[PDB]
Amino acid sequence: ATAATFSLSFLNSMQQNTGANNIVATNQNGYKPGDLVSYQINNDGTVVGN
Amino acid sequence: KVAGITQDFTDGTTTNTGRGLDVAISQNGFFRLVDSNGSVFYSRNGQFKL
Amino acid sequence: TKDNEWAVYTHDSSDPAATAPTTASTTLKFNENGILESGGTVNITTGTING
Amino acid sequence: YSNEQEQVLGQIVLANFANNEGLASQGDNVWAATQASGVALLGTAGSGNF
Repeated sequence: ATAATFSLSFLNSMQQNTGANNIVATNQNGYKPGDLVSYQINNDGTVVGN
Repeated sequence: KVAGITQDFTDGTTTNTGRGLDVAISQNGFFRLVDSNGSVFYSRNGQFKL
Repeated sequence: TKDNEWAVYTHDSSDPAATAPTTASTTLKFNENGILESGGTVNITTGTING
Repeated sequence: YSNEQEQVLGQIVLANFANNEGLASQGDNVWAATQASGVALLGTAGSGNF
């Protein structure tokens, strides 16, 4: 496989004696492939397929 | 009109049974399962198998 | 066999006079973005039965 | 194990949503997260608000 290079950012962190250490939130924009199983219509008018 | 069916999400009686693979939750939280298709569901009923 | 190459073999299951597979039918080769690239079409003959 | 060893095999993940009463009952003792409930917000049983 072609190796993935990516930009990793620790933005909006703080060091203020919050007891022990903890991880609040991680986010990234990759996904393995899949198939369609269901679709629905929300209240604002968007058709959403899961 | 009918707006919606609402649910009373307060936790109930904790009853002892003495098995090995039985878990309960004392406050907010749900167990998280995946199905055969990859659909992700959430639950409160703790009674497992092998 | 190795990464991004597969080999497909053929057999005729509805008749007993079939030749034993000693040679693979064909190789399939992929990309490194998971796309088929080369060797996808092949001309195959079956067996015969009842004339 | 039978050589006085202990092995962890995984940790049961709890998850809770910022908005209940938006979950959809989807069959047996099982819910499902959609819009008007949010993202999963999953963690472990000790810390947080679990």
